[PDB]
Amino acid sequence: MKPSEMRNLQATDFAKEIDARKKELMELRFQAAAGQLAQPHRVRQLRREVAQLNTVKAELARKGEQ
RNA sequence: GGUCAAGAUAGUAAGGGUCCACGGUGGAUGCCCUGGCGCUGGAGCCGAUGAAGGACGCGAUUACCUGCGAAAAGCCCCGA
Ligand SMILES: [Mg+2]
Ligand SMILES: [Mg+2]
Ligand SMILES: [Mg+2]
Ligand SMILES: [Mg+2]
Repeated sequence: MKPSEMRNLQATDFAKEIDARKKELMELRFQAAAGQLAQPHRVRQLRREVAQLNTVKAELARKGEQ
């Protein structure tokens, strides 16, 4: 989830959540390219999550150096 | 009436012409606005914190355009 769930965790946990998300996105690319990709949306959704992650760990890393 | 004779005149149009009817072509005309034009008034700088302008990308499907920039038709908080 966008706000809550992210900030509560460590910047070393972010790297992990990122990585796993990357991997799922690639799985979905293989599937899609082979067909069918029953749930397209998930792709975009995962994308968003990645963004959120990198936003948070950015924000936080600069708020802990405020 | 019939034969002959002398004389005169008609219709048929292969194609054309004038007019009428009915179409085709074509895009004038009328109506319209999603686009412009001028005037007045406002507002007036951007850039090494990387500009103006681009290239290549980002889409479930994406060639063009728009928006964006590997956090890629978008991510965070605030306000409506
Ligand atoms: Mg004829
Ligand atoms: Mg383009
Ligand atoms: Mg990056
Ligand atoms: Mg909001």
